[PDB]
Amino acid sequence: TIPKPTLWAEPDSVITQGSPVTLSCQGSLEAQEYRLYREKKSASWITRIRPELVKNGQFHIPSITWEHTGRYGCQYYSRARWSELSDPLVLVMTGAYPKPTLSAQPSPVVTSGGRVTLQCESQVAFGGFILCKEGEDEHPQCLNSQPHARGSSRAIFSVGPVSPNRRWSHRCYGYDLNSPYVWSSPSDLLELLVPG
Ligand SMILES: [Cl-]
Ligand SMILES: [Cl-]
Repeated sequence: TIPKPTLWAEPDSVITQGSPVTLSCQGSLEAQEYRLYREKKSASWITRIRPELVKNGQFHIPSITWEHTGRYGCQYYSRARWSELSDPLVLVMTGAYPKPTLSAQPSPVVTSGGRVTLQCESQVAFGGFILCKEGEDEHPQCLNSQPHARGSSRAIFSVGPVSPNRRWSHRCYGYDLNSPYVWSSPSDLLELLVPG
């Protein structure tokens, strides 16, 4: 009967090991109190974040560690009841593993409208890879490789129709299936360019 709050992370929900992040819950203007939770990996109960650590629905993490990663949700209290939990915020830590290599075939320079193959490679196998694109006009879109039986050290993605106007800068990350919110250092940025 009371609208569920939202939950966000500042500056981002993808944060390098040791760096700070703040999670913010915001409910109705008449919220009297907030609670924050994180979902347990392989336990049916969830973790209450200690109330001494949530001030005005804010939970500040001075240096993120692997133990902070996972799904968070929050509620607030108003009109004698607690709200349902927010939509989950997934907090991710990067930099736990050496970065993979990212390359384009046939070329990082691609005619407008053409498609291209990107390859993410690693010296040691990962459970899976993700290829993320960020541009001036859109949110991060990550393609996911299909996880394989005993992990893999190479993944192949197809990207584009590339267009001139957009910016097509990609990075790729490796992760292990049993802790999927702990990622490698990102690969070097690979920018696809269109001659025109
Ligand atoms: Cl850590
Ligand atoms: Cl693949």
